[PDB]
Amino acid sequence: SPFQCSLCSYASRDTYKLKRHMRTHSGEKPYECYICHARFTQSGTMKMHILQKHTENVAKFHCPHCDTVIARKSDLGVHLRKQHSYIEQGKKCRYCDAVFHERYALIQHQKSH
DNA sequence: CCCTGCTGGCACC
DNA sequence: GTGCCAGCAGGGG
Ligand SMILES: [Zn+2]
Ligand SMILES: [Zn+2]
Ligand SMILES: [Zn+2]
Ligand SMILES: [Zn+2]
Ligand SMILES: [Zn+2]
Repeated sequence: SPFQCSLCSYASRDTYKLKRHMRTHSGEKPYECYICHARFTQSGTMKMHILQKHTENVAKFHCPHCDTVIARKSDLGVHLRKQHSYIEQGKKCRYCDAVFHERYALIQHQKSH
């Protein structure tokens, strides 16, 4: 990684990667949504914007361990890691003595009180 | 450079 | 308290 950034410690082997990184410092947003004229730093981010808001018949992602539906697959990963990650020694209920080894089931029981 | 997944601020009303 | 959102960089090539 010979290409070194001038304003921070980021470095890369490709010129495209540094040109893209420089947008974080310059605040440049060269991509614009042709419907609401919203600006974005990267083109892939713009495609996700058009899909999630302006595109009809979108296929969201359903969680396998509960009934929550999520629009983005990456946000489903956050859900799985945050809500359904196993807890070796479960956390006690705030009200009663019930114990749960997954965060989602713990909150759903506390809301039942 | 397109595709992909991760990150943290922030509506939620 | 968490999904939504744009920001963001790595991988492959
Ligand atoms: Zn930099
Ligand atoms: Zn738009
Ligand atoms: Zn779930
Ligand atoms: Zn309880
Ligand atoms: Zn479980």
